[PDB]
Amino acid sequence: SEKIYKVMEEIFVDRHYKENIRTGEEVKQYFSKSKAEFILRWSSANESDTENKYVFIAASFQASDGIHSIRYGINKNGELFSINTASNKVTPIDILPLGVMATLTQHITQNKELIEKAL
Amino acid sequence: SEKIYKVMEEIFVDRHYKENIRTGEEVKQYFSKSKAEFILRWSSANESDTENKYVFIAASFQASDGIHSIRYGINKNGELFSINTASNKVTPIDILPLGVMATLTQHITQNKELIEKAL
Amino acid sequence: PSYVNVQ
Repeated sequence: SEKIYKVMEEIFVDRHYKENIRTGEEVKQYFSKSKAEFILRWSSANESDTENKYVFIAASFQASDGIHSIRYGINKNGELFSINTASNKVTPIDILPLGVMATLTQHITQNKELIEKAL
Repeated sequence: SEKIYKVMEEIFVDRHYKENIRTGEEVKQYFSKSKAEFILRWSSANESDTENKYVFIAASFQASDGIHSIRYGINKNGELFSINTASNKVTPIDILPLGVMATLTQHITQNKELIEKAL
Repeated sequence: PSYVNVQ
């Protein structure tokens, strides 16, 4: 019943998580100077819609055509999901052996790879 | 029960929170090599707690006396409490203007100073 | 913000 807090702990202590980056403007400003492969941040969906079934975390990264983001959700029992932001349908993500950040890193960087190869 | 998730983000991202420090031996090992004023850690009361009410976060610090700890709890409303670990009685802690970590910093360091004077 | 959406 408390596994959500352990998943949040794993995300929020990681250096990729940027607690002071909230708006789209701040994301653009961040990647103006940063060479980081991706960031994690507090998603807009937390204050936006739904009625408290997930805690929402967004990833952001930059390719040659601009900034791309991915929305993730954690449910009350600690399960991870990728979230389609246009339909809000969820898709479960199984945690890789080395843990949650190891999982998100693979989901984000492989997705960035698909984007870059299509450009 | 929405606000607790944010409060937990403020705590987990803080430089004082040590996700890899769980045992008293690891607390002692940290203060043997570091000179920080306190750490925050995942409280031992989370594992065996039956009650559902709080997420428990412990603060530890080193006096000339030795290492002392304080147990804190955060309810679903994101409200902060200090917890007497012998009786389990809670004491509410209001949030200072600069936020949760600024409040914990004051409560922890003032308690440490209170202890050191009594020596 | 442009999000990566699958389904």
